[PDB]
Amino acid sequence: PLSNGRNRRTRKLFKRPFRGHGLSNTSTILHTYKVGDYVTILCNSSIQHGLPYKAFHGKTGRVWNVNPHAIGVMVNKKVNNRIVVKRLHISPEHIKPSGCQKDFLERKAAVAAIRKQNIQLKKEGKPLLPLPAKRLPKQPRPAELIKGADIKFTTVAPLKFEELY
Amino acid sequence: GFLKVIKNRAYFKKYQTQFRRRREGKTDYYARRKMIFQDKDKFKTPKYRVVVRITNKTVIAQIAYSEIIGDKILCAAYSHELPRYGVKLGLTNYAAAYCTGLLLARRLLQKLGMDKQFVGVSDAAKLGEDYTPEEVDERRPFKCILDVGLARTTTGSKVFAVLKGMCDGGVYVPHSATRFAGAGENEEALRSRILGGHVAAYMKYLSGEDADLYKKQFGRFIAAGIAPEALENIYIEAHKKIRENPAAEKKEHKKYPTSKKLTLEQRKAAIQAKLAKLAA
Amino acid sequence: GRRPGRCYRLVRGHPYPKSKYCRGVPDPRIKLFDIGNRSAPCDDFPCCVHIVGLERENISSEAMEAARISINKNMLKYAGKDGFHVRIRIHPFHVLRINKMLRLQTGMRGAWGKSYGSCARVKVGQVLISGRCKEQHLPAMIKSFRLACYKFAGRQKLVISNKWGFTKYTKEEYQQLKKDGKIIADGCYFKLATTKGPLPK
Amino acid sequence: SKDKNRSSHNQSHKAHRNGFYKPKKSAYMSTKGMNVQVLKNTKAQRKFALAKKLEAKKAA
Amino acid sequence: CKSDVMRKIKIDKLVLNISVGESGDRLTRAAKVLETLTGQTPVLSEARYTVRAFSIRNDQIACHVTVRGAKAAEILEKGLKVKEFELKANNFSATGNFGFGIEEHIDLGLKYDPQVGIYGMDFFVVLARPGFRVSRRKRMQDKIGRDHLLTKEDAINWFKETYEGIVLNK
RNA sequence: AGGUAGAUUACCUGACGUUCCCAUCUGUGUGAACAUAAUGGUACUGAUCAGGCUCUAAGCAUCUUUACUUCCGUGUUCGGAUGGGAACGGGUGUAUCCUACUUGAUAUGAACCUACC
RNA sequence: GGCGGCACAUCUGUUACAAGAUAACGCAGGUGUCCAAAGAUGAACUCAAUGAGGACAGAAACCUCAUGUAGAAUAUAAGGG
RNA sequence: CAACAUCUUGUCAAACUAUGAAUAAACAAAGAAGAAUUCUCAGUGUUAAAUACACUUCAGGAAUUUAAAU
Repeated sequence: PLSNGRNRRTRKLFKRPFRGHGLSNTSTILHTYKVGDYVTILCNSSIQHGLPYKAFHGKTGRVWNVNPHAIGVMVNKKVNNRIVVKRLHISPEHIKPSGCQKDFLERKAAVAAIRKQNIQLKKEGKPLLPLPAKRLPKQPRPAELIKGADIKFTTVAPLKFEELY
Repeated sequence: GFLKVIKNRAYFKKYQTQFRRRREGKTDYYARRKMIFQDKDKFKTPKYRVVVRITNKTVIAQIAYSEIIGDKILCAAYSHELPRYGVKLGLTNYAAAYCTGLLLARRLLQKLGMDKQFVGVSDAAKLGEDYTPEEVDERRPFKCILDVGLARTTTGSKVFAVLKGMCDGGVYVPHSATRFAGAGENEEALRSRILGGHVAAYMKYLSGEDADLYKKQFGRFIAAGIAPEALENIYIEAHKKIRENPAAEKKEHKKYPTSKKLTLEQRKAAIQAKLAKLAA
Repeated sequence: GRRPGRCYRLVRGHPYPKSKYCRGVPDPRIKLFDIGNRSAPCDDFPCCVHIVGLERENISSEAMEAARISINKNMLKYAGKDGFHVRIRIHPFHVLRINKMLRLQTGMRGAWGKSYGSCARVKVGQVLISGRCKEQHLPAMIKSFRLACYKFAGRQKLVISNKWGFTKYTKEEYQQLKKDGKIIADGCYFKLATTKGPLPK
Repeated sequence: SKDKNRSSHNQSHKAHRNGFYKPKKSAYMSTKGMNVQVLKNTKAQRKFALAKKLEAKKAA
Repeated sequence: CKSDVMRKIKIDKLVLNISVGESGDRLTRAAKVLETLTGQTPVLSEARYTVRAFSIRNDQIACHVTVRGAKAAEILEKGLKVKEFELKANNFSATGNFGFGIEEHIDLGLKYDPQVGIYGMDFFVVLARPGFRVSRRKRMQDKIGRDHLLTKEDAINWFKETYEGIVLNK
């Protein structure tokens, strides 16, 4: 049975990282956030002014508005049987750039590089290169042949029990 | 015996080192992040600071804006290049601090090309009164914050002689005229100290008292043949000669390697050699 | 009035140590945990045996004390004061609660429990009591260990280790390493010859 | 007459019958409480584009 | 061209302290004796902890003052001629400082007045070397090197040279 | 090579000693005025007589620490599932996930803008 | 049921199950206040403790150097900073 | 002797913790309406000034390619 305080149950959630106390980086306040970006809410207990609610810690959101000192963030919250849209304004000390689309942004550049050469190849009449293949789950491995000259054999059998004392 | 040394591995396993530049005692990170914070709704628009640092021999002044990769220096003006403008000795005076700040203001506006419409004040009569660069036509002046570092801002400090020079140079540096050489007395006190009047009264005082004290304190002045009266006119020409050519100036360095590391072979060989000589 | 041993045998609940929150804990019955020649060097007693518990249960401090006395009297009888070194490897760090019922002015189930005693929550395979001796007193050592197990609950097992007297090295590993100088005696134990740190002169 | 106090039993099964209603796209497009200057810039352009469009509609 | 001139030991600070529990009248006189002895106004110290045994936290107790330069030297000379340049070997700190205390003060015994009273001061001498500022400056504060820092024997040799005063091992 | 500003915030710290200073930096000289405090010690201002003594920077050590790697060890623990065995207590097998402490080997910084050498 | 207590409005740690929610008359405690400064800001300084020294002075009075990651302080309960 | 240091040793914590899983939580894997590029390009504002940058149905307009992205 807990109390209904705003910051209840935060002995470990709001503790600073081991040997990570004191001031934060300078990149946190120098990073430029633009609308549509993906950010992560990470409450910094070192800064008690404007501390976001503990239910949003670790959530990934989207930047929807940039104010002079605060960055608008829009996350999703779960309610009785529905989902609502939460619009918060958080200073950059409590948010962090998200890497959720890091892998996707790599495929976008690989395709765009290929598409840039195709307009060159079609211009010069050469056949055009194909786009990279789509990601697939780890497929069944094909038939492979192992040479018989660089192979050693290790015999495997159940081990005789030995006392650990 | 009784030691109780608090330096054991238990102490170090939890020790948290401060930031490297604060560990050196060169940066105040509590005040740096106040001057460094650009408004978030101004995306990547630079915020400029006048980094004023005074060493034992030179008055450094730079214009820097910060980035995640590091700090970038837009322009910089030193006092060791004042001999090119007619000031040979006393490179850290209140007068030389003014010349360094004035030179940076004119040198920067030349780089951006806005030196024609921003000229500041030039006559020696108006050296003592405050001047804030203002809007010309409809173009705002160049705004730049003052960065002082770990220097106490007293009511006569040199770091405000640099700031006063830039404002007279046409660069807008927000300020209040209560920490200049005045803030007490009037424009004549600020103007006289800007022209080395405080300097150009000590030798006149010292000569009346003693000759060895006069020689010990102003030895290089005596050899260079700079009278206590020529100081006022020397700084007038330095300001005049600055406004007509602030555009900086143009071998291979001679390195001096120091120790170099030891490879794993040399490091291991010595231990075996040390072990061999102990195989007492 | 002491409750039957079956009341506090099963390991139940979170650990409840004596601390600044738990006050008024009766002192444990056992106070000595090393018996025999505890100062004998590492090379005097090569033989080693263990009492290994085969059950997950509470062992009260009364049983540890009743067993330490039993082995001490038996081993002094058979081997002598300097012929053995038996060490008890369980400590009563758990505090048991008792809710005592006394008329009709009794809240019946509306109350917590008061501190009752102490015990050690042991697990399966844990070594409870160990000891070391020489070869000439091993049969008398094993006999006195069997009698101790009658003072405990659950099922115990007597294991004869192939190692030295409380060292992790087997019987022949100790002989080889010690003759190489890697083993330095420290009155009752050993210390490995460090090959790190500043070089001596 | 004591009673049971509270249970979460059968609450997740109930919540997934007509499951979690996601918000529509128009919920993420609200602009109430945005930047004041950004709102001023957007309104200024919209009034400029609309007036030009209606002037052209008047000519034809 | 030897750098021995950069290791010359010199006096850098000399502190005189009078700690008397009572506050009032005597402390006002104990502050005036320091004004005459040194030449500068002292600073009154407060009780760090209250102890009923000593009848002592908001109240003034002691009055210390520090003198440097040439003035520190002559006051040290007056405080050492009373001891006749006789400092025990156990009077020297492990960090290169020494100190002592006296009961009577020479002061001005011509018009000595019982209203002023009799007070005992203690002399503490802090030696230094040219380069000790690196631990005191505001910017780029660092720690002095171990070989540059003074030691008990370093202070003893200085004392036996600049004042010729021998040191007793008793 | 050095100095100013930094970003990463111990591979950057801490102790024992060692190497130059040619520029620079520092330490170094003085107290007249601005300014400073009980103290020109700090801070402030004026300077250049001397010095690599400290700092700083570079390097050493079976150095503590710290950062990667293997090993610890598929061991602890764990999700799914018996009309599986046990009087209990607790502990299998199957289809899966898999730490930690420790020990050993390596490293002891990388990098950005401006000026000067 | 009564007598007792307030689990009736409310805060901290734990039970509590590494998202959110979260039981008992579960456990250890707390609130109905206090502050013209203990609010705002600027500047300077570094705390507890230990070692070594200094007249009375002792283990506890005050002074100085060295080490000192907060082991002090921050109105209050506890937990965070 | 004790005491205090220091190197080992045995056993611990719901209201201790460096480290830290398994299971989980919330994102992304192409909806101003299925992509991309090239040319052209305006209104406000940021800005020392902008041709930078921000928002404006990826303001708007037109061509070429294009249905691909576990």
